[PDB]
Amino acid sequence: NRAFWTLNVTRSRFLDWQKVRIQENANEIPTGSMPRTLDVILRGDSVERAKPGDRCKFTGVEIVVPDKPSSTLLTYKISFLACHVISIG
Amino acid sequence: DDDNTEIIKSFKNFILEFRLDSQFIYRDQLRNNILVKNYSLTVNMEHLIGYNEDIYKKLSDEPSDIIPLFETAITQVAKRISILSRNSLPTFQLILNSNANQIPLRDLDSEHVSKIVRLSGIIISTSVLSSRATYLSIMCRNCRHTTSITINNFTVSLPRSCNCGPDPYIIIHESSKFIDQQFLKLQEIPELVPVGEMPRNLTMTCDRYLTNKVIPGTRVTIVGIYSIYNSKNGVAIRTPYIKILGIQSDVETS
Amino acid sequence: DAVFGDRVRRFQEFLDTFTSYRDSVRSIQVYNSNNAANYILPHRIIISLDDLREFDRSFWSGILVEPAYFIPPAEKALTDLADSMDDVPHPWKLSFKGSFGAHALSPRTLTAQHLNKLVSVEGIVTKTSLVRPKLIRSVHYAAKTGRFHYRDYTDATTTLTTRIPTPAIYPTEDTEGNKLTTEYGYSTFIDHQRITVQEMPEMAPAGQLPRSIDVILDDDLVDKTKPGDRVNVVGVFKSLGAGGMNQSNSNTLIGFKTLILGNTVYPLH
Amino acid sequence: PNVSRTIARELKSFLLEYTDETGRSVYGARIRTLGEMNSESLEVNYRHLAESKAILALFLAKCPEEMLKIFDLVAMEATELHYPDYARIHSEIHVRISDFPTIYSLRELRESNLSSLVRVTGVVTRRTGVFPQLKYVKFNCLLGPFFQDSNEEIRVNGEKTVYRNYQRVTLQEAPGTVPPGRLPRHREVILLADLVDVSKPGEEVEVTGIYKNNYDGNLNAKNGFPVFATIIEANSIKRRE
Amino acid sequence: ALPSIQLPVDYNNLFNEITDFLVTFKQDGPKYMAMLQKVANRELNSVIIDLDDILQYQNEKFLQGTQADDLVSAIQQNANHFTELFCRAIDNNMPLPTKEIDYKDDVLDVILNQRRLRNERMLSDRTNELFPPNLTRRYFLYFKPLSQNCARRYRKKAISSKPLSVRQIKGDFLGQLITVRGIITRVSDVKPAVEVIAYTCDQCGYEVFQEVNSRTFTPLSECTSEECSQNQTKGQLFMSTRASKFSAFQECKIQELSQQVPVGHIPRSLNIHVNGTLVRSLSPGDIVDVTGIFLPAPYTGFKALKAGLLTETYLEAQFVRQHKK
Ligand SMILES: [Zn+2]
Repeated sequence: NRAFWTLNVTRSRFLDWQKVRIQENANEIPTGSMPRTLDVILRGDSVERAKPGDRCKFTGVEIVVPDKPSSTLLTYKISFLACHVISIG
Repeated sequence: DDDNTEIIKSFKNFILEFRLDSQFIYRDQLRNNILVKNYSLTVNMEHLIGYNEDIYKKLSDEPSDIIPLFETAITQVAKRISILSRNSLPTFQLILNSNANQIPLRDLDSEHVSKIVRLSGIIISTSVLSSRATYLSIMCRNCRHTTSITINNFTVSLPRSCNCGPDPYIIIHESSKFIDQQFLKLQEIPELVPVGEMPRNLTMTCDRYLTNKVIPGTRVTIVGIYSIYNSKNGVAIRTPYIKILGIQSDVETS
Repeated sequence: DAVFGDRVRRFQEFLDTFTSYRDSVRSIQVYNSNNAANYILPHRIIISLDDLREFDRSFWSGILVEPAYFIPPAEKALTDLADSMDDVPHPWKLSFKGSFGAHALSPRTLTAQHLNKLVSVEGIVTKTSLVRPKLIRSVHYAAKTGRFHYRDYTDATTTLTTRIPTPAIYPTEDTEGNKLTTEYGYSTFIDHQRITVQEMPEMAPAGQLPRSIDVILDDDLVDKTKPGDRVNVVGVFKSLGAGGMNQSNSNTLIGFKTLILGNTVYPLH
Repeated sequence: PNVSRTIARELKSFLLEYTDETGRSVYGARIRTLGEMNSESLEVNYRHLAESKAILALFLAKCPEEMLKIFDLVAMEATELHYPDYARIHSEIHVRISDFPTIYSLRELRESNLSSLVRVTGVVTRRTGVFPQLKYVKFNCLLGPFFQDSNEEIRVNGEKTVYRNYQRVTLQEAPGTVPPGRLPRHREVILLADLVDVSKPGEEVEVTGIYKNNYDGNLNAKNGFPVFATIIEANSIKRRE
Repeated sequence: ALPSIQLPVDYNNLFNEITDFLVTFKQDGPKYMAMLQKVANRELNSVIIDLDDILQYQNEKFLQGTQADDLVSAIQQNANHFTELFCRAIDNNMPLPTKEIDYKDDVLDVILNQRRLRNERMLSDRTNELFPPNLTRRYFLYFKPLSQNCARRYRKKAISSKPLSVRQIKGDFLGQLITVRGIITRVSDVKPAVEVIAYTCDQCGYEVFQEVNSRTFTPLSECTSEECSQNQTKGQLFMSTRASKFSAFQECKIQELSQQVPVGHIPRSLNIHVNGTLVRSLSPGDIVDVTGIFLPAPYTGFKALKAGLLTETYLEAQFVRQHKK
C-alpha cells in the first residue's frame, strides 16, 4: 500500500494541545511600533496554564510551520513552541 | 416487468369499472378534463381504498416507485377515450386529496419518510417557476448515439454507454418536453404549536397543474409525499422537503 | 437531411413570388455599395408573418410550433438569395414581424407549454448586461506552407439548433506541424449581450413577486435598448444548460435555466 | 468479544428483578412506562448500576461505545418478554443512562476522555434544524444492508432506509461559572433520536454524551499539526440541575 | 480537418513591397535610411511609422506604375500581423557596423555579444537554429493614424483614424486599428513584461528561448539540450534575468467623455495596454486620442463559465495624441 491510508483512531494515543498567539508587552514597544505577534503552540501538560492579558515565560524549541524554493523530484513561517509554561511577568 | 403490468391492469380496472351509483366518477372526470385541456385527474382515496385495499396498501408503502406507474396507467386510458384510431398526449398529473389524519408540522420527524402525509400550514412565499424535464433527447459527442430518455418522477445522471467517456451525452433542447415546478415554502399555523419558539418551514415542490394554484399567505392543506434532498451546504445531513400531490386550498378559497 | 433542403427550396419560392421582400434585400445590397462610393445598416430582412399564411399554412404553423428546424433553413435560403444578388463588390438575420399571436404572452404567463416555441414577450427591461464581444470564426495564417487556415467555433447560442460544442482556445498547429498565427480582423466576431425582462408593473396581480426571464440579443440588436424601456421582444424560447443531470455536481431540484434568443426587439409606448 | 455476551446474561438480571425501596422493581416500571408512552428511551440510573457492581460502572468509564450496543439489545429483550411485541415499534431502544460523575465541566477536558462516556454541562447556543441522517441502508436487491455511520460514510442506493433524526447543537459553558480572565470555550454536541428538540437555546442543559474526534476534519491549513475536531456525541438531556 | 479558403491578399509579395518601401524612397537622402540608422546608432528606440507615407508611396507605385497590391487598407485591416512582418523587414536592410557601437558602453548587450562570440567560436570549433530575431531588437515599431490633411488624395473610406465614440466600438473592429477618445481612468502603474527569458542550463550549457505568447506561458524544465539529455541524465536549467529582454508594460482603462453618452445608459471604460517607449505618456484625467490595434487576450480561465469563447478584448496602444498640449 498505497491503497487506503487508512485512518484508525482507537490505536493512536493523543495529547494536549492549545494554541496561544503571543504578543510583546506594551511597555517595551516604542509607539509608533505596531508590535508583532507570533504563534506559540502549547504542547505538553503545560496546556491550559496560560492566561489572556498576561506575560508568560516559555521553553523555546522555535521550529517552523508551513503556511522561496520548491522541492522538486514550500512556504514557511516562524511558529514558536513551548513545552513548559510559567506565570512569571 | 410483468408486475408493473399487473399493477397498471389494476389501475385501468379501477378507472373503467368504478361506480358511485351510477355515473363513473373517474372516467368522466377524465373526459371532462381532457376537453377543457386540463390534462389532470383527481383521485379520491376513500373511493380508492373502497375499491381495493391492496393497491392502497402498496401505494402507502412505496409511493414514489408506484405513483408514476399510476400516471402511465391513466394516460394509457385517455388514449382510448379522448382519441381513437385504426397524439401528442402528455401523461396526466394526478392530484389526490383525502381526509386521513392531519399530521402537524412539528410532528414530522423521519420515520414516515416516503409515506404520504397530509398536513396544514400557511404558505410564506412562492418561488419563481423553473422547468424540470420530462422527455428529452440526447446525442453523444462522438458516436452520436440518439437516445430518447424518458425521465420520470420522483437526481438522475445520464448514461455513459452507447472511450467513449466519461459522460459524452448532450441534451438536445430542440426536442425536449418540459414541465413546470414551483417551490412553495410553508410556515405552520400560528395557533399551534409555536409555544415559545419560531415555527419551522418545510420546503415544498408543486409541479405541473398545481403550480400557481396558490397565492402566498393563504392557509392550505397539502397532501404530497415526504422526502429528502442533498444540497451541499456533512455528514451526511440530507435536508427534508414535501413533494405535493395534490394541493387543496381551504374553503373555498377560489 | 433532404428535408432541410426541402425547407430551403420551399422558402425560396416564397421569395420573388411574391417579390415584395426582394426589393428590400436589393436595397440593402445597394445602400452599402453606395457607402462604398461615398466621399452601417445591419444585414437582416424583416419578415412580416402576415404574408406567410397566404402561401403555406403547413410551413406557417411550423415556425411557431418548432422554430429550431425551420428558421435556419429559411435563413440559409436568405443568404443563398443574397449571393445571387448583385454582386460581389455573412449569415444575415430573420426578424418575424407578426400577426401575433398565440404565443402572445407576457413573461408572467409562459413555461413550459410555450418552450421551444416562438414567443413574443413584453415587459420592462432591467438591468441590461454590459456589451461584450463574442468569438465566432477562427482565422489563421500558415507559413511558409501558406494557404489560409480557419476553424469555426460553435457556442451555445450558435445558429439555433444544438450542436457538439467546438470551444475553446485555438487549434494551433493543425497537421501537418506548420505554425498557425491568429489572424485578427479577418476573423469574425458577432457582438453578444443579455437583458432580463420583467412583466409590466401595472398588470401585476398582487403583492406576489415579479417574474422576469432573460433575453439574449444577437448582433445588431445589441445596445438597441436602455433599461427601463417598454419592450416587446420576440424570439425563440430556449432552455440551455444542464439541470445538473450532466454531472454529479450539484445536488438540488433546481434546473434548466431558460432564455430567449434573438430576435427583433420592437420598442413601444 | 464473545465473553462480553456473558455480561449480557448478568445485566438482564439487573434489568428486571432488581429491587429498591422495599420491593417494586424500578426498571420494570420504566419498561412498563415505555411501555405505554412508547417513547423508546429506556432509562437506567448509574447509581444503581454502580450499586450492584463496580465492574460494569468501570466499563462505562472505559468503553461505553460497544457496550451500549450490547446492553440495549438486551433491554429490547426485556421489553420483549414484558410486552411480546414492538417488533413493529422502533425495534431499537437506546438507553439514556442518568448522572455519571465525573462531572467534568467544559473547559476541563483532555485526551484521557476519548471513547469514554463523560458528563458535560452548560448553556445551549442556537441549534440546527432537524435533518434526517442516513443510518441504516436497505434496498430491494437490485449487496445487503450497510450501516453508516457515526460519522464517516466511507467507504448510495436507498429503497426503504431507516432514517433517524440528527441534530447538532453547540454547547457553551455557563457564564456564571467562568473563572476570571478566561474565555468561555465550547464544544459541539450531537443529538440523536428522541433527544432531538428537547433542547432550547438560552437554557442550561445536562448531557451524558461520550466524547469523539474524527476526522481532521478539517484543518491541515491553519494548524501546523494533525489536530482532530472535538465533538460530544450526546446520550441524555436534562434541565438544570 | 480544418478546411482552407484562399484570399486575394497575400503577405509574401507584400513583404517584398515593404522592402521596396524601406530604404528605397525619395519624397522626404531618404528618411528611412537616417531614421533607421539613428536607431542602429542606439540613441533612439521608438520607430514611428506613419501610414501617411505608405499612402504617398502607392501613388508612385501606381499611376506612375508599375501597379502593386495595397497596404494602407491591408494594414489597418489586420495591423497585428504587420508588427511581426512589416517590422522584421527592418532587420534585412539595417546598417551592420553601424558606427562606434562597441560593447560596454551598454549593459546586457555585452551578455548577448559574448553569447554570439562563444556560440560562433564553439560552433566553428564543433564543425571543424539561431537566436530568435525578436530577442535582438532594442527598438519598437509604432504605427500612427492618418487624419489626414493629405488623406484627401482621396482614398475616402480608407480612414480609421476615425476618432470614434467608445459606444461606436463594435466586435467588428477587433484586429483593426482604431483611434478612440476619452478620459484616462485608473492609469495602472508600470510593471515589466517579458519576452525571452532564455533560461540557462547547467552541465553542457547552451541556451533555449521560450516564446512569450498571448498573456502567459508555462515554464518548462526537463532538458532541451541534446548533450545534457539522456547522458547523464537530464541537465538542470534555470532562467537568467540578465539575459531576458524586458519590454515596459502599463495598462489603463478609458471611460467615455460622457458627452458621447446618449440620454440613457452609462459611461463604458475600455482597457488599454501600453508597451515600449509610449509608456508613461498617459496621465489620469486627460482626454486623448489613443490609436491602436484592437485585440482580445484569452482566456486565462475560468474557461468553464465562457463558453464562449467570449474574448472581452482590450486596446493595444500604438500612437498617442492628447488634446491641449
Ligand atoms: Zn545543458
